[PDB]
Amino acid sequence: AGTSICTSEEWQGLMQFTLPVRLCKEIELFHFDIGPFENMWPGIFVYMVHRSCGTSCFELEKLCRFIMSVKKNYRRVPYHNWKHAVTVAHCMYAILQNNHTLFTDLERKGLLIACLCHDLDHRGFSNSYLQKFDHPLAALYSTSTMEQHHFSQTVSILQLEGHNIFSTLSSSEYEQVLEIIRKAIIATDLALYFGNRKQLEEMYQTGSLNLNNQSHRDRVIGLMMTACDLCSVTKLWPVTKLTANDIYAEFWAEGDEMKKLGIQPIPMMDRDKKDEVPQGQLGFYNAVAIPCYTTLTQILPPTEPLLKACRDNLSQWEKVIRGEETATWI
Ligand SMILES: O=c1nc[nH]c2ccccc12
Ligand code: NI
Ligand code: NI
Repeated sequence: AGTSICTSEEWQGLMQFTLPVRLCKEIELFHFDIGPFENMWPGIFVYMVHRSCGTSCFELEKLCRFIMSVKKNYRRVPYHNWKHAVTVAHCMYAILQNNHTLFTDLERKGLLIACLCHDLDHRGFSNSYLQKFDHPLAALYSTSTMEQHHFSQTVSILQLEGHNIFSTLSSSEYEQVLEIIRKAIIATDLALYFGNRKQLEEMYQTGSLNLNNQSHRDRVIGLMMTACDLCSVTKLWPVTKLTANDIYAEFWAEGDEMKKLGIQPIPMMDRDKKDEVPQGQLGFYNAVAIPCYTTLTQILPPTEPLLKACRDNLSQWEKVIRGEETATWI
């Protein structure tokens, strides 16, 4: 109930944070894993905003309040949590740095913020669950249920006293950035990804794709959002595998709830069906991850390292299926 707000100690502490020098080099790379640096995550976000958008893009005090209140409105769920938000924001930073001038200043600031905010107040339940069991959110938001909630949460935090990082935009640019953010967060609905990628593939292959066309820009940004949301599949294998344990911890808890309501969950959400996980992962990479990064690489060639890493992880799941897996820690 209500929107959580950071403390004075929290945001003032962020303001004084300085990123260790060695990490400045590492943060630029697609495969960077934020995992080992938890105390530094808010600072890493400030650093990325400052590098992409400039140190004077946002008033520093409002930006630090905003970041620390965003962290406070992520729940302690296994996967859709603060760590995931910062991971997704980092992937976007890397895509933006490698493609910088294709995107306006307004788009870069909008997209980094959209990524940090894109799963705000996630409860560890899927759209499927909310709609199957008629949660009040599914009544309010008929499609893209949680994603409409995450956008609503973003706006609530911006409306907190001293948190509106966008207030200094002209009235026109302010409207435009909120629309960039809305569209980007909605695009993180994987249901919408399938159609979007298919459209982009056709536009690309026929040569009609045109980034001066707003609807085309919106779709390309959409695919960037999917690519950043899924980027656990682009890390080194041990990182990908550990993250998969977290994703499934969520899935299994939802499936347990469905059993209580008399419905057998899909095998993916069934903790009694863990043997099906490797084939499930193969299916996800073949149907979602590989096509995403394939199309993204066609449109934005500098993103190729994401595709290469995804392909490497696909091969790892294939090794699991063939029984070739080696020692793992969790
Ligand atoms: O939804 C997912 N299902 C399987 N693997 C994933 C990996 C990363 C993000 C989402 C997923
Ligand atoms: Ni989401
Ligand atoms: Ni997400």
